Amino acid sequence: LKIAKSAFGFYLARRGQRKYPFLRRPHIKNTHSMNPSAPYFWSFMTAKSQMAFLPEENYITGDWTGKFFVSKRQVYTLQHATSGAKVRVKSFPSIFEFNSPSRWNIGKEMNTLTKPRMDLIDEQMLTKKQRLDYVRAGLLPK
Amino acid sequence: AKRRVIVPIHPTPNFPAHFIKSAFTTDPLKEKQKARFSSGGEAMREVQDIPKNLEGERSRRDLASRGDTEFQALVEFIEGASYDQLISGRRFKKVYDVLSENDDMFIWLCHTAMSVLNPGDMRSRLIYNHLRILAESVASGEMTQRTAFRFFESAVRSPAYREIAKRQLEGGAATRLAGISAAADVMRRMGLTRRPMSSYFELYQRIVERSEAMTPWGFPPLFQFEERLSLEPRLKFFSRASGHVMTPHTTLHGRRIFWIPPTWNRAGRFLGPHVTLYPGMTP
Amino acid sequence: LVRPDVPEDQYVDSWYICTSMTHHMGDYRPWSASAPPNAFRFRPFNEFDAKGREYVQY
Amino acid sequence: VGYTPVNPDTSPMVAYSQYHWHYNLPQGMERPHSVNRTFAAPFQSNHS
Amino acid sequence: RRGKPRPRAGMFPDKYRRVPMLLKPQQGGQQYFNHFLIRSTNDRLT
Amino acid sequence: WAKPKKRPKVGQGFHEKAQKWREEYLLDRHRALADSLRAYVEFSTSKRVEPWDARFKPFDRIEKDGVYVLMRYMMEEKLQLCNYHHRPVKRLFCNIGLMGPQITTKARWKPYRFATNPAGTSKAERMYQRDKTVYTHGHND
Amino acid sequence: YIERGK
Amino acid sequence: DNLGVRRAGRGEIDSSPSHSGSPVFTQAKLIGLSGEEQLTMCQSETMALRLCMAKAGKETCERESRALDSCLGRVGHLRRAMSEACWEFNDWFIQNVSDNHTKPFQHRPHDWRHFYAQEKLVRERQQNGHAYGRRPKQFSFGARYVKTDGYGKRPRLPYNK
RNA sequence: UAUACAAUUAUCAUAUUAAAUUGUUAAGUGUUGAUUUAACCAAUAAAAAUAUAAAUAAUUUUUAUUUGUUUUUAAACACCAUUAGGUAUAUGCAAAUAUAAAAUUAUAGUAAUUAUAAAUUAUAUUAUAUUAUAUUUAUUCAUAUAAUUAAUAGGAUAAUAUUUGUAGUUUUUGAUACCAUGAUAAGGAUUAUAAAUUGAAAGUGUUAAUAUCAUAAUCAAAAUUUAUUAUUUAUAUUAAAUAUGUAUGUGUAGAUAAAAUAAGAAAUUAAAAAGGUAUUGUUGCCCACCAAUUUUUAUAAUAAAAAUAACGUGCAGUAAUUAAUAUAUUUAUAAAAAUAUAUUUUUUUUUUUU
Ligand SMILES: [Mg+2]
Ligand SMILES: [Mg+2]
Ligand SMILES: [Mg+2]
Ligand SMILES: [Mg+2]
Ligand SMILES: [Mg+2]
Ligand SMILES: [Mg+2]
Ligand SMILES: [Mg+2]
Ligand SMILES: [Mg+2]
Ligand SMILES: [Mg+2]
Ligand SMILES: [Mg+2]
Ligand SMILES: [Mg+2]
Ligand SMILES: [Mg+2]
Repeated sequence: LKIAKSAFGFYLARRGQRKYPFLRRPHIKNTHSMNPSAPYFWSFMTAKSQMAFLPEENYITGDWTGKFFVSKRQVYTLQHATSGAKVRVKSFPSIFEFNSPSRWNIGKEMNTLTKPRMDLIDEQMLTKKQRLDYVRAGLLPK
Repeated sequence: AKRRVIVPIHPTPNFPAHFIKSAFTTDPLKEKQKARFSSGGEAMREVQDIPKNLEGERSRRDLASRGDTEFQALVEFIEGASYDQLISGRRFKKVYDVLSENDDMFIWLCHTAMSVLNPGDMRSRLIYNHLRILAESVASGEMTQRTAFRFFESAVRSPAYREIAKRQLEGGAATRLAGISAAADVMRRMGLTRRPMSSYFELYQRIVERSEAMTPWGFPPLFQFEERLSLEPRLKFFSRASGHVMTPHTTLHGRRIFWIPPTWNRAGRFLGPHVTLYPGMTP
Repeated sequence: LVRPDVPEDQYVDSWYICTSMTHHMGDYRPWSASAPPNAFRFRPFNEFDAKGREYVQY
Repeated sequence: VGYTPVNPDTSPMVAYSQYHWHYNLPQGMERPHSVNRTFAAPFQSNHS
Repeated sequence: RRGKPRPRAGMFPDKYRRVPMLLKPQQGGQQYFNHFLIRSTNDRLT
Repeated sequence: WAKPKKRPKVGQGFHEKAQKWREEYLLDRHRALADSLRAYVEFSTSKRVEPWDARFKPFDRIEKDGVYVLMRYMMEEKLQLCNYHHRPVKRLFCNIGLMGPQITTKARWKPYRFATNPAGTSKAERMYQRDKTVYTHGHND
Repeated sequence: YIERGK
Repeated sequence: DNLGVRRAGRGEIDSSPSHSGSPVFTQAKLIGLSGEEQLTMCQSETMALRLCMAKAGKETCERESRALDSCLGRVGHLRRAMSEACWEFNDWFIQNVSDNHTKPFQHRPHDWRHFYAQEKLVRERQQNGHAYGRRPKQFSFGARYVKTDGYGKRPRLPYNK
């Protein structure tokens, strides 16, 4: 890769813009996971049946010391709002916290409550060249 | 300069000395140049043209047991029509060379016949013997053609030659029959050809072809015979020899006789010469 | 012809070399040895071509 | 050529070389081997 | 092709190179040959 | 294949900015969601333009004859209950059976986005005058 | 041409 | 195979025959195929036909165009003949004339220096064997009539100065 | 330190038997104005044609005579300077390649040589037949993450093993996040039709002798800046792994892509002559001024000459970016440049009365 954002920058090649078979791209990057729909609200990026049980990740499975963030496929439950306990999720740069609890979240997965690609951009994680290219696309002011 | 270094390979039970100096080079400005060729037992004998010097009982056994090579060549070329062989351009080339082998002597004799005004009476045993001896000396390589020719024209004939020539010739050009009859006679009496007729035929034929040429019986003295610089084999005088956007890249793809067949290291997509991609239906 | 004209069962498409070779080194049997004696257009049987044989049989 | 050596069974460039049997030769067994018959080992297990 | 001019039409191998010569053009109408032969012969006598 | 340049460090106080921005993006999304649900339901509940294309048959026919007779006397109540939404309208026509095989085959219907216009729509421009602040997938007025 | 030596 | 025959094939690099050392590159220009001075087969025809076209449009004469296309039909074979004969000339010229680029050029004045020398020598012995390569001073456009009595009005021999 | 040119043909400065010298011809006004030049500027434009014979050959002209410098512009061209002007071609002075010589340089003590020519160096409009580029369709192109690579060990139907439960820390250092040679890609431009392929060697991350900073590797659910990518465009539109909310705008700039192959397209081609101060050869060599120093002397703005490897100008030369070479005269940061003559150690272009 051109820039190494992780270790894998060293190991992987891009291969230009290369086509992969349908719904298998090596890296699952869900840009769409928060993509508003009123009519599809309960069917989009959620369980295919409402009679399914909540995933593994809503439960404490073993003897734990504690966790840092809960997984993002965990589904937001009335207790998430009510209990007033830390609810963290791993997003980038670091972690997203649900601080301001609402019932409107309930019954959806935190995938869906966390905007993956923010309209906010750090100018300090960008090279002067990259900043130029972000000004061309009409994102950054200059 | 980050100059690349190559460590010498020493001879090994599978990697003998000559294999090493020929297939491996320690100087890497000489890599990726091109292929070199060498010859082995028979192809070496062809290229080097080593005349066999005569020897003991085996060599005369094989001078007497030889038979007609003019014919054997012909047979071997023909034999390519056999079910288990192909017809070769090489086999043909060998036949051709044996048939057309008679230009060195036949050419010379053509010159003595047609290139000389007034070579005396060529039936007389004197001049006849001159010609005979010189011929046998052009064959068996004992003399240069040029030297034997200048020998022939400077040979001793008869006192006051020109002034006896004024009693026969006007412009000093004699008749050419005696010359050709003698020149055929000599090749017959000497053992020059295996089959008797060939001598006369060739000596005749080569003259008939030159008859049509502009200033036919004159020759530039430098090109007339062996000299440092020569004419191309087509122009020698009495000689016997007188898609499309991709086919750089298709260079292997027809029906190609090979020498070395290509190999998968050197050829990425080629399938081989025998292959038919677009076959028709045949009963 | 690139290679001798012989029933192709005698040839093998070489590995690693673009060329065919003979699966019996250099021996060659002519077409005549595939068919019965004096077989019309060397043929298992003279009456019909392959397809003719099939549908006659059917 | 490499730090990983060729494995002589799967490589045709070993198998079909001049030091082994080419695929166009006649493929029969070379010599028979009687090992177990000539000198036989008595059974002793590692486990009792 | 690529940033370079197209080859002239004659620089490609023949478009119909794989079609036999008896197909281009087809000589059909053989049925009539004999007919017209007789006809012409007849006319001569007339 | 060049060695990948190292990525610059993240930013100072950008963790706070990202937290806040996502936080109130979500808070905003609650009202965007509330509002688009309101819109979706308001659309389902309100009337639409007639789904059938009158340029073809059996629909071109004068409103006093044929299919329109069949509609005024037998189907009217139902057609109004479903508010001329194009899906239930087409289904009702299949179930009235007095047209029968024609509904899909001979009859033509307006395209999706036109059929979705509010009843009363006069100019075509209306398709583009609906609210873009709301996430209904064109199911909003 | 003048600068060619570099 | 091309060593010792220094001329290479034909239509090929170093195939050109030489005449007193300078190569023969004009062959087609000789037989008048493809030259500016090139021989023209039919003129009277083409002129006749052109006249016909220019005169009037009421009558159209294809008779002229028939005489002309006849003429052309012959011209083709004529030209192939001339070309063939010319290639035979190239062959003959190579055999019996050309030196194969082995003799010194005769075609530029310095090659003839010795000749000019012979002339300079003469003008020197006329001058009492003195001024070699010397020539009279060029005077003026009208030196004779612009000069007064007592000065040389015409250019003298160099020794005479 | 002494120790044997040539004398048949040798290019820079010591000439020598030679007939010349003298000729008064030509050309010039009608009228309203873009000539010459690659480009500038001054500003009437037309013109100067004739002489052979004869002169005897050699022996004391060498302080004698002689080798393109020239009055008159009130006459031009031309050249030089730039609108002002200069100059505009053998009456003074002036020996000088046409070879009499002994290795290069150098005023005749300097450095150790120099000079030289044919090997090699891709484009200068030479010819029918073996048969066609001027058609069609395209162009909004984005996607990577949460560190420990080092060894063997067999079980039922077996003539007997607790070997059920096999237990000896600790001296080495590279493929790593890091310098650490090799090897396969892509890229149509003239071996054609018959029984036949429209994909190439000149090398595109992962591979074998240079080590001497660091555990960075996917087992899910994740963060767009990257030249190198054919997406669904208006009757009906989210059900199983979770699967994309955005750009309706007169098929509309510039610029671009693809194809003669079971498809269907039909008429505007190339060959043959050429130079090297370099020597795997133009990314080659070289030239002067401009500093230090070394050394000889016949000390001219600032002595001359020879060694020489800095710095700074340039680009003089190798037919070399207005061809070079020699003489002459002028000019000047420096190679050098302008003009007047000769000349090829410069490459050639060729009417036997039209
Ligand atoms: Mg040449
Ligand atoms: Mg002298
Ligand atoms: Mg490589
Ligand atoms: Mg690991
Ligand atoms: Mg000194
Ligand atoms: Mg000095
Ligand atoms: Mg220069
Ligand atoms: Mg110059
Ligand atoms: Mg120059
Ligand atoms: Mg000069
Ligand atoms: Mg200067
Ligand atoms: Mg000068």
